[PDB]
Amino acid sequence: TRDEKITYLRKIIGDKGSDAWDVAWQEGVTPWDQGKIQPPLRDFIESNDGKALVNKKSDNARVLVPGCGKGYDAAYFASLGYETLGADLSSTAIEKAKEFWAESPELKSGKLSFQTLDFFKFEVPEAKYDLVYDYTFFCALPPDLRAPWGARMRELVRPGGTLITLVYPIDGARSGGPPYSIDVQKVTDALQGPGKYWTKVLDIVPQTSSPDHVGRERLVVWERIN
Ligand SMILES: Nc1ncnc2c1ncn2[C@@H]1O[C@H](CSCC[C@H](N)C(=O)O)[C@@H](O)[C@H]1O
Ligand SMILES: Cc1cc(C)c(S(=O)(=O)O)c(C)c1
Repeated sequence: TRDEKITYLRKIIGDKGSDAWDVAWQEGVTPWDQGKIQPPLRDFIESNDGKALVNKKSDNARVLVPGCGKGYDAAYFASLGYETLGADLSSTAIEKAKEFWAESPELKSGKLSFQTLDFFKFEVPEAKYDLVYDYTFFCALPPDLRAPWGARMRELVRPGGTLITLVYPIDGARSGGPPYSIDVQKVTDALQGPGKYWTKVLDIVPQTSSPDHVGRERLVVWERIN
């Protein structure tokens, strides 16, 4: 049962820390994997507020998708014409992502790119990213990692760039391990260490949530300011 898979996942993470992730991937305990992007992402992009960003897209607009897993989101942004990097801690995940998207034109062209990278450790390219998409990443991090997460986000997103955060699961007081209950407030506190580094341009309830996501998810768009 999936409740067992979560319980086991919390065990490995308690024992092996961040290394538990590649373990979980190769052992096949991946109860988060949904096979596809979350509908809110597509709807936002196809919406007019989102169309604004994609027409602002420069020739080499770069997208980072941290904790990308099998990389559905990365592959989505690549299909929009963005040079896109999907990065997961787990080389298994990165291998399973290259299989899953093996037939993607963007994988062949290089637009889409999957790499085993530690979000906290890798070398932020000097150009920085025009767009970062965080889904089921922030909520995977133990609470003591949210400030580094926000700190990293500040260096990763070029000024005037965009950070999209599908904030999920908004589950209230639930004290469980991964996935942690989060809310916009917890994201805001991490990102701004009010108004210091980001502008929250857009904070909405998606009209198109997955059914198990309904009432537990908000899409928030953040602009990087100097
Ligand atoms: N420091 C870190 N850097 C990069 N990826 C990490 C990471 N810590 C955990 N992860 C990865 O984030 C994922 C947690 S769940 C995968 C969720 C994925 N975004 C999806 O929509 O399916 C795991 O794949 C885990 O390996
Ligand atoms: C990191 C992580 C882990 C789990 C178990 C889940 S899920 O069970 O709610 O699908 C999600 C969404 C993210």
